[PDB]
Amino acid sequence: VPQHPQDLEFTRLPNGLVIASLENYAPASRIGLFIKAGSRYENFNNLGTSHLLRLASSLTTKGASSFKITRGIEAVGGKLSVTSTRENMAYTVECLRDDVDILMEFLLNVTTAPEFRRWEVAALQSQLRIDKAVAFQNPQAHVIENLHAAAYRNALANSLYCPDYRIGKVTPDELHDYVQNHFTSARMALIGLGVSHPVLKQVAEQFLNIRGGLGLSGAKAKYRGGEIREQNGDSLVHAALVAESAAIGSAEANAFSVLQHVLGAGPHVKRGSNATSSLYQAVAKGVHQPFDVSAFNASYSDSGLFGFYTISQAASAGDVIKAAYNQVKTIAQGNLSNPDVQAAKNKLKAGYLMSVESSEGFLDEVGCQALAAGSYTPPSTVLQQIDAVADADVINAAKKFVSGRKSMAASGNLGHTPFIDEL
Amino acid sequence: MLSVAARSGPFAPVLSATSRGVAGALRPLVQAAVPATSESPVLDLKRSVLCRESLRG
Amino acid sequence: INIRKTHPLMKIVNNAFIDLPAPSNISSWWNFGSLLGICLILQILTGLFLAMHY
Amino acid sequence: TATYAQALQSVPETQVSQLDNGLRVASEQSSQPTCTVGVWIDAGSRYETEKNNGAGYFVEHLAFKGTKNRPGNALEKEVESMGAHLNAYSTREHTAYYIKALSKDLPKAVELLADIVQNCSLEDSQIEKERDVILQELQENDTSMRDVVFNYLHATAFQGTPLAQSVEGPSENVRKLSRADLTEYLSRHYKAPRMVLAAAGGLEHRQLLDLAQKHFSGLSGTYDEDAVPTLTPCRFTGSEIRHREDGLPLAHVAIAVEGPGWANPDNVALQVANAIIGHYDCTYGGGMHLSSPLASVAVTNKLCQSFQTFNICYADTGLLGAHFVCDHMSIDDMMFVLQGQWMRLCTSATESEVVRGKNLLRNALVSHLDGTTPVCEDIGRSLLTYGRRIPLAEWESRIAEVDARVVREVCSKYFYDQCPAVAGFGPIEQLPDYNRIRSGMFWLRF
Amino acid sequence: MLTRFLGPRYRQLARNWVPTAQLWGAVGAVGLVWATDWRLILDWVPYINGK
Amino acid sequence: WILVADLLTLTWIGGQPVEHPYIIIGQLASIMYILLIMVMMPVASIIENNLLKW
Amino acid sequence: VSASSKWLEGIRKWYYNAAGFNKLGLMRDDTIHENDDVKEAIRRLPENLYDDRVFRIKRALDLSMRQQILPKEQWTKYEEDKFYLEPYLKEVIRERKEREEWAKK
Amino acid sequence: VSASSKWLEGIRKWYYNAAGFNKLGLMRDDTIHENDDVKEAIRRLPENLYDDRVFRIKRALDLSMRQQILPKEQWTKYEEDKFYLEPYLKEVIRERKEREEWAKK
Amino acid sequence: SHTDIKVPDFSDYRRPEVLDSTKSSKESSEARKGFSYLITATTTVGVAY
Ligand code: HEM
Repeated sequence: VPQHPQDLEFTRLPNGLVIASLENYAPASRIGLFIKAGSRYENFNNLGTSHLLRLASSLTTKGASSFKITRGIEAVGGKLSVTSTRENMAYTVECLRDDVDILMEFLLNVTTAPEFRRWEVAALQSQLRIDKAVAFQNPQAHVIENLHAAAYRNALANSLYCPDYRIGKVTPDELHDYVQNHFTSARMALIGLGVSHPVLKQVAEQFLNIRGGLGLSGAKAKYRGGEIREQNGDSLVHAALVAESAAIGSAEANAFSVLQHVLGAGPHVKRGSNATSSLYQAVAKGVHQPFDVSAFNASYSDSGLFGFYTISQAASAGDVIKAAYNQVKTIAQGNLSNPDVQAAKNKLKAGYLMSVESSEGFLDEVGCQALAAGSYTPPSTVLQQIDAVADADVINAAKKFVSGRKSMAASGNLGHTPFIDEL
Repeated sequence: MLSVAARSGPFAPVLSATSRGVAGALRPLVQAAVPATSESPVLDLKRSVLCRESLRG
Repeated sequence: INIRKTHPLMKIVNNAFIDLPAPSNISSWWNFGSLLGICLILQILTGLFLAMHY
Repeated sequence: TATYAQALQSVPETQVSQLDNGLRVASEQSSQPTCTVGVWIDAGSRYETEKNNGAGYFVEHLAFKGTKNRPGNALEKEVESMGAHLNAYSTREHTAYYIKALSKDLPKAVELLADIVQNCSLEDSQIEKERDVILQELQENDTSMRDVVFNYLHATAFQGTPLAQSVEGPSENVRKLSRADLTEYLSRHYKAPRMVLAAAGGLEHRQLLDLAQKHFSGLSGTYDEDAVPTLTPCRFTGSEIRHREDGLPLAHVAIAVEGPGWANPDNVALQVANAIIGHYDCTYGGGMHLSSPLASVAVTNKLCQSFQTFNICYADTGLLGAHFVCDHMSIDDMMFVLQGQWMRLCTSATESEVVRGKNLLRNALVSHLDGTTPVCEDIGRSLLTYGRRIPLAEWESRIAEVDARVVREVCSKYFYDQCPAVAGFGPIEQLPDYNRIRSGMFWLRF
Repeated sequence: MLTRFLGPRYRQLARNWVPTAQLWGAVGAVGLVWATDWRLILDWVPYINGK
Repeated sequence: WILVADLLTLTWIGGQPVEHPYIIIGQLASIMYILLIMVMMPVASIIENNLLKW
Repeated sequence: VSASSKWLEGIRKWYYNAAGFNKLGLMRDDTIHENDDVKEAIRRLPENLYDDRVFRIKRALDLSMRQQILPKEQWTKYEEDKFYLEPYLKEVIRERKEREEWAKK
Repeated sequence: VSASSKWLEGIRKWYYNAAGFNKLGLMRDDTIHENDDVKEAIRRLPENLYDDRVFRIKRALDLSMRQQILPKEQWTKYEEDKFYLEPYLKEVIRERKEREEWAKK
Repeated sequence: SHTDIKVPDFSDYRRPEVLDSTKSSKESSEARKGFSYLITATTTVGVAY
């Protein structure tokens, strides 16, 4: 038995830096840094410089040689990647606890020590084009990701890639500026897992001072709702039709998560009729062929939308998508069971469970705690807050979704598809 | 008390040099695997995927 | 890289004998050729040595 | 702290047990509030015999197909309404089936597991229809062509020879699918004594035995009769073929040299060796600084579009080696790389890398041990093959014992002067002859 | 610039090549023998004694 | 040009049959060849380098 | 290029009035014999610079063929010469000292 | 490839039982010595055809090396041979007759 | 749709040692390449003379 198992220490640096040492007695090493540098903080002054930087960790560093850095990184042979999110960019090192300091040093370097070398940068450029290649690549990178690119619409769609028209144009001015403009203690979140809150505090102190963030959530990112319309010639059509949800942290946010579960998503047990949803069960009763619809969460603190990602062959798109809306209408009827509600709470709440879970999808989930939670409203309290599940707002919500301007998204030719004005 | 993550099958890229890239982000879209003629490819001007390193005690 | 690929004089060489792609169907019609040169070489060779005394 | 080994001890201890069939039940009881409830469905990819072709893939398509104790949508009701998890991951001799659940739910799916264990039905409706969904869904469902790549490495570069035998079996068989394959050869195959009672999560092993008796009991009791031969060693194919494609736009190339399988004691360092090998990722950056010297020149020369050390498994043998991607060029120097690197390997050892890939297997070592399902299945094949579990300090022991003398030598022992797998995909002309490429299998570097 | 290949690394490299080095060396030497059959060494050769 | 001096120097040196002065003469000329090239020329090179300062 | 360096770098100034370089108005850095390090060194050179050294070089060839030289006035200003590469170059000296370094490692 | 043409094209049938081609199962058209006209002629060839002539050709090489031949049964069916190119080819004969024609013009 | 291929029988060409699916060339190879290597060296040592 550990001396009573260490409770992860949540804190904020007195400086206004997010100071998080989650004491983990676990054997391995998990090192997060959550950055407001995620796409939200991004700006139209630049393009893909986060796609870039996302590549550019390897770049020539101030006081650290990307080859020498590569020698230490390459040396321990551990896990260091900053993570690309709309909210954050996260410097991650999972490794043997020993090199942590070096890692930390590397970390300290990685974060704080860009040289942004012209020569180096220029070189780096092409690897991006490679990157965008990966980005758009395959029905995951294409029909999911490029049809994320063909799905994701707003400044969240400000890409994990860059713009084509922007191609090759990055500036080192835009580097030192960009971080100087973007990178900041405003973006500063440090999260230890496995280490000494004291030691993390040690390097943290002697190292990490910064500041300097900026303004706003979007145009209301211009709410076109409506189509991002894409002629594809996709063979089997890839169309995805966008309902909406609610903002991050919104009171109803959780409720939106319900509605998600209500229509549900991919099953925990494979190979099934998708028997579980009016979007699915009534895609089951409704639909006879390949189809998918699901709700996103594009969660600003400010706003949000949960669409339906959709999949089907062209012929039924009017048929299906209309039926989609139809089922949506049908759904918005407010007809629901109680076992719908509870067994939902089982399904989705379990969502929070595996969603919270284990050593990697700990570091990615309990590391979406060790980064992305911020406290435990425990599976006690957050699943109390989850137990705070309440159905009616899903009815009035059914209206609410029915009530807005939402988006449609097009991959294909609409010759069989609806255009949503003709809806 | 600060939250980023988990809704399964959307995209918020994760990439590195040591590693490779990916985005599994919040929201779905992964459900398509069902039909007959389940086919699937390789061999022409492409990328693929899937690596990792995992071992033991 | 591969010096076989790399070395310029070799670059000829591989291009000449070694790396040389050649019809697989190839037939015994061949042999004589190298023979002759071998012959020729020996020819010279001997003649030479022959010359040496003669 | 208590160092990686005394952390390895400090990493808590899993436990295992043997239920009375001789039935096998092992426990990792954890803080996992959910859990991976392995009912480890032990019917794998290679476990099957010649005319038995496809019956396990069909069985896979049959695995969730619905049953009596729980009907199909009912299986979806207890199960799906429960919002639970099921997979079938099929391997040479064994496989698994996950259940993700509230540890609270622990009994329920166990119950489900049992009928899974038993009540899976061949329904002349399903057997017509779900098996029109098998005849169809399967029938055309085949064609995955990375399984014509990676399983060209398996369905080709792994031969189909009785031991090399492929997985899916014939489309002629697809027509020829039988209840005799299911009515009979499900039973005529499926044999519980080998099935795995697999415990991952927060859990009570005492309760494990309990519910075992409660439901899981009464399984292997009916078992045996005839037909249980062993593996008669022989040679896998030993060849190459280009599916000859102008249509293959760019090589998806590859190669491999022994990958793990179940058995041999050597693969330990071979693991480490494969580490020294390593996988050169296209998406990977940093080639200028790349560790695998191969990888390096590959960057400098821009010498290929991918290579990934890929370990192909059979008890005591296999092939572990690079995937690859390339244009009209690379392959030649690639082997000059690869085999030469191997040659380089077979000679050139420096402890540095040895320690490096040691740390590789350490980190990675977590990454298997780390993770709930990875640990889960890890238990599954762990006893399946092993019957033991290399303890954290056992695997860290032979691991700890790692010896670079055995690198030079043992390298020579397994590696030297052989003919392991190489498979590109596409216009392979840079594939030299066995009289060249596999002349390249030999070293004039000395 | 011997320091270039002078390091415990390349040192170890030598430690590797050494036995082989003996081998190829022997190859050369014996070659000189049989090729030459030079009387100087030839004498010691028993039953390779040619008279 | 100095080395050259050593050279055609060596000529006229040979330009005499074996002679008292010559003995020493060429005797030094060799040193030159060894110096004026192997030493004095290389030594020179190093020197010029030092001067270079750039 | 001044008296110590008009004697010494006045092998490059007074005695490259004699050995030509600076009185030919050459670029000090440009005098480095081309090597690999030199090569990629230049590959990393600055652009406006690149043009500059270009015009310098070509011109040098020009009078060279002409076997003439610029006005002794036009002959280059002594001292007063940016060391063009030397920050960049010398940086690379550290580079190949670095590749050379971990190389040593 | 039948008796007149098993004597005559039975230099290609009975006497390419003797001269080998058709008893080797060759492709009549394929026998044309490669020429430029032949060249681009094939360049225009039909696809499924192209495969066919390919397998034919390779196989021919195969037994050739093997210095064997297929079963005399497997030896090609007489007559009963599409003239593969000859529409395409002969078309080209008109082509080079056309380039050749206005050429004459 | 793509997986259906198969391969032929080497027996007619097969040397004896490989006849069985029963046993490992773990024994055989060194003997086979041995015999050949022998022959080769015969050609090297003789040719040397
Ligand atoms: C440059 C290399 C060759 C040299 C140095 C060479 C020199 C000689 C000499 C000196 C003789 C007279 C001595 C004797 O008859 O044994 C001779 C004879 C001859 N060699 Fe060559 N020759 C050379 C290449 C050839 C070639 C290319 C041929 C044509 C195959 C050739 C065919 C002859 C013939 C026909 C004779 C006279 C017949 C005889 O051997 O009695 N030799 N050669």
